[PDB]
Amino acid sequence: DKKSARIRRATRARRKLQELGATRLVVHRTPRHIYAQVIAPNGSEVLVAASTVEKAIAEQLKYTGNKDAAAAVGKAVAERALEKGIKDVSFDRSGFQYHGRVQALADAAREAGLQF
Amino acid sequence: MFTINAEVRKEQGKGASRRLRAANKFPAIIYGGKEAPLAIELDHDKVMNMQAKAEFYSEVLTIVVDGKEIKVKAQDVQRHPYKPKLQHIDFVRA
Amino acid sequence: AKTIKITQTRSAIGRLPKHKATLLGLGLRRIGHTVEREDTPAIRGMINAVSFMVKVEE
Amino acid sequence: STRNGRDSEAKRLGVKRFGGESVLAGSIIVRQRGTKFHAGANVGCGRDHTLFAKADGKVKFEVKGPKNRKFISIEAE
Amino acid sequence: MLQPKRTKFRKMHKGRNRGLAQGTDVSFGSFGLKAVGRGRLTARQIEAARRAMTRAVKRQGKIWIRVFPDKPITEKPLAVRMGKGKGNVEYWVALIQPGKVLYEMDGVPEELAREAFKLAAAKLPIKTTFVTKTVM
RNA sequence: GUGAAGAGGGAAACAACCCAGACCGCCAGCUAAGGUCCCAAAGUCAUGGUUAAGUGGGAAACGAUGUGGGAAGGCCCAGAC
RNA sequence: UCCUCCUAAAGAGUAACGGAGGAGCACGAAGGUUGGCUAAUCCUGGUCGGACAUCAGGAGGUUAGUGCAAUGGCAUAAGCC
RNA sequence: GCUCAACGGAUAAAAGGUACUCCGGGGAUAACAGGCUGAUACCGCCCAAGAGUUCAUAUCGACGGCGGUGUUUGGCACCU
RNA sequence: UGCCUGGCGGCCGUAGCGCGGUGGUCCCACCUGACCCCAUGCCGAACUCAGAAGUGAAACGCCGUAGCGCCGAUGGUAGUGUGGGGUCUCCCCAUGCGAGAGUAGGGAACUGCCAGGCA
Ligand SMILES: [Mg+2]
Ligand SMILES: [Mg+2]
Ligand SMILES: [Mg+2]
Ligand SMILES: [Mg+2]
Ligand SMILES: [Mg+2]
Ligand SMILES: [Mg+2]
Ligand SMILES: [Mg+2]
Ligand SMILES: [Mg+2]
Ligand SMILES: [Mg+2]
Ligand SMILES: [Mg+2]
Ligand SMILES: [Mg+2]
Ligand SMILES: [Mg+2]
Ligand SMILES: [Mg+2]
Ligand SMILES: [Mg+2]
Ligand SMILES: [Mg+2]
Ligand SMILES: [Mg+2]
Ligand SMILES: [Mg+2]
Ligand SMILES: [Mg+2]
Ligand SMILES: [Mg+2]
Repeated sequence: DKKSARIRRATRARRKLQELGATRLVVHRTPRHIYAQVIAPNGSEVLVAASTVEKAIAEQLKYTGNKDAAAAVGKAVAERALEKGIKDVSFDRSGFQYHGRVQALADAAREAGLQF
Repeated sequence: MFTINAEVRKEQGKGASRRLRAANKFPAIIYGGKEAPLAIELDHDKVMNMQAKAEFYSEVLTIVVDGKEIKVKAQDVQRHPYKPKLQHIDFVRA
Repeated sequence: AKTIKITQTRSAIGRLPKHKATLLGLGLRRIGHTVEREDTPAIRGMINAVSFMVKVEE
Repeated sequence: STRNGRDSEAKRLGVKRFGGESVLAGSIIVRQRGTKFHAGANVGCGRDHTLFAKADGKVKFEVKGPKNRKFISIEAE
Repeated sequence: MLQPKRTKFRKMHKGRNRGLAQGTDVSFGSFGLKAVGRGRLTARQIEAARRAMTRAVKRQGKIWIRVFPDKPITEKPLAVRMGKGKGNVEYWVALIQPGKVLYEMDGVPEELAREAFKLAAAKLPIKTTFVTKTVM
C-alpha cells in the first residue's frame, strides 16, 4: 500500500497535536488537486475548509494541482478563518514531505495573517 | 418412541441441584431457539435404563411436562466422573 | 418507620474481627441482649452478616 | 543443594491512586516497569514509565485504542 | 519406563491433589480402566501394569496409556539432617484424581478385556474400575 | 483464634480443642458445649428401621452364598434350577 | 552488598542452608532532535551455490530485534538507517 | 584517594595449642538413656510371569501393591 | 431530502481475511515526462515537480456469499466468603457469589462534522 505507509508515517505528529489540545490545519494532497481544512481541537468537526475542487477558486486557476494552485488555496483558508476568530493553529503535514505544494500551501496561508 | 416424564424446577442453582440428585432425580433443560428455554427435572433410575440403548441419542424423543408432549433430541450428557450415574442432559427442541 | 428487634444468642469470644465490629454496629453487648433498631437495607445487612449469633424476632 | 539463596528488595510497584480518587498535581498514579498503563489526558510519563498527574482531578481508567490498551486520564472535577 | 526428556526445570514443588479428572471417557479404544481413588502413581507402576496387560492378550489389539508422569519426586538420602538444599530427584509420578482413564485397549472380546484389566488393576495402588465406550 | 497474661463447664485424667470471659454475697430461676441405667444431676422417654459382631469401644490392599433395601436382566405350568 | 522470576494465598510487604539466573560495567555515540524504514521462518525460480550467503516474486505476521540476566514493554515503534 | 566485598564500614596496624587447665551460664544446644515419627530395619499379606518332567500356589516366587512391631541405621531437639 | 465520492474523527473483528459481481460525468487510482524544485547508500521504483493522452487491469469504494476469524446465551460443572460436620494428605451440609470450556444461536458493522458531482 502507498497510502497506508503514509498514514502510519503521519500518526505520531497527529496524535501529539491532539494530546496538545491544539487546533490543526490538516492538508491533503492529490496529483490533481489539493485540500485544506481547519479542524477543531476536538478532532471530529471542522470549522473552515477550502480546496481546489471549490468552483469559486478553480475558475481563476490555470491548472489546479500545482504550486501556484497551492498558494491560492492557502490564502483562501487563512482569510476564511480570519473572520471566524481563529488565529492560532498548528500545521499538520499529513505525511507529505514539507517540500512542495504543501510548503506553498502553508507559506501562503502563513503570509495571509495566520500564525503558526 | 422414548417417552420420559419431567416437571418444572421451582428452584435452581448449585445447592438446589445437589438436593435433587440425592433424591434419584437430576436436572435437564430444553432449548430450541425461537422459544424460551425450559428447565425440567426428571427421575434418574428411569432415564438411565433407557439411555443405555443405542437408539436414545438418534431417535426423536418425547417429554411430557404439564401434560404437553415436547419432541426433543438428546444434545449432550453430563455423566458422573466415576459412577454409573447422570448429572445433566441437554435436550434441543428438534 | 417499622422497628426491628435483634437478640444475641451466642457469645463473641473467638469470632473474626469483622463480626465483633458488626455486633458493635448493631449495639449488642452480651448474650440475651435485645435492641430495637430501625429497619433499613443497611441495618439488615448487618443481621445477614452475623446471622448465627443474632436472632431477629418479627 | 545450595548454589541458590539470592533475591532483591521488592520495588513496591502497582497502582497507588485507584479510579475515582481525587489527586493533586504531580501525584504518582501508578508505578510500572514497562508501559502497562498508557498516559491519557492530563497525565504524564516518567523516564521509568511512572505515570503522574498533571492537573488536580479524579483519576479515570479507560481502554481506548486500536489494540485495547489501558489508559489513565484525569477529570478536572 | 515413562519419563520426560528435556524438562524445563530439574525440581518441582510438591503441590496438592484436588478435584476431579478431565479425561473421564474412552476416546481411542473401546474398553478402559478408570480410577476411582486418588494419589500419585509412579512410572514403575505404569510399566508393571502394562506388562501384565500386553501379556494377558499377548497378540491382539492396541493399548493406549492415557497418563504420563511428568512430575519429578525428590528423596533425601539416609543419615542426612534436614535442610541444606532440596533432595535429588529419584522417580516420576503421574498425579491421579478420580475419574481419570489410565489404560484402554481395543481389538479383543470384552471378556478378555475385562479379565486383562483385572490383572493390571492389582499392580496399581489406587482403586480402579472398568469402563466401556459410550455415544454422547 | 486461643494459651502466654483467663479462671468456670465438657473431652475419664489432658496450658492450646468445644462452650463461655470471674467486682462481691445468696441453701433462687433459665440455658450453652455435653449428656439423662448405677458409680454421678437429668428419659430404663415415644414412634419407624439396621446390627448378632461386644461391632459399638484401634488400622489397609484383598477375600466371602453374613444380612436389609432399590432399579433392571436370563430361563420357567407349550413345565424352569 | 545490589538486580530479575517463582514460593507470595489476583493492592503493598512477606521466611527457610527453598527452586532458577545475573552485577561490580559500556557508550563523545550506543545521547538530543528532524526526515525516512520495518522482522524471523518458509515456499517457488535463479551461475559457481551447497540443508543455509546474494536476488525476484508469494505466504506469514513480529513467532524477529533490544550493548549484557530475567520480567514488564515497544508499530506513534523504545527496533533499523 | 578504601574487593573499608564480613559491602550501615570495631584498629592505621594481628595466627595458633591446651589432655596442665580455670571462671560465668545453658537441657535456649550436642554425645548416653527416655519421648514424637517410622524413611530404614525385621515380620506378614495381595495379583500371579515363571522354576518345579505335565501341573503357578509340595517348596520357591520375578515386575508391582497393602500393612504390622517399635528390636537396627536414622529424623526432631520435648525432659535432665 | 436522496444517491455516489474525498478529508477528519467516534467506535473498536457482530467491525477482519477469503470467494464472486460491479463503479469512472465528478472524485480517487493507476498514467505521460523529467533539464528544473527535490531523491535514490544503484533505480523518479519510493519521495518530488510539470500535465493530461489512455484505462478501471492492479489498488480503493460498494453489493452479495458463512469457508475461516469473531461475538455468544439458558441449564449444569469447578471454585469460593461466613457458620457447622465427616470414616478430616480429601470432602459434605445451610447460605451468598458463581466461572472456564462446550451447546443453541448471532454474525459479513453502526455513527458524527465539512467539501464536491448528479438527479
Ligand atoms: Mg480455660
Ligand atoms: Mg474435670
Ligand atoms: Mg469481666
Ligand atoms: Mg432447665
Ligand atoms: Mg441419677
Ligand atoms: Mg472394640
Ligand atoms: Mg502480591
Ligand atoms: Mg493477597
Ligand atoms: Mg510479618
Ligand atoms: Mg540505545
Ligand atoms: Mg522518528
Ligand atoms: Mg533512541
Ligand atoms: Mg552488615
Ligand atoms: Mg561493625
Ligand atoms: Mg601426655
Ligand atoms: Mg606434659
Ligand atoms: Mg564451670
Ligand atoms: Mg531441649
Ligand atoms: Mg523449635
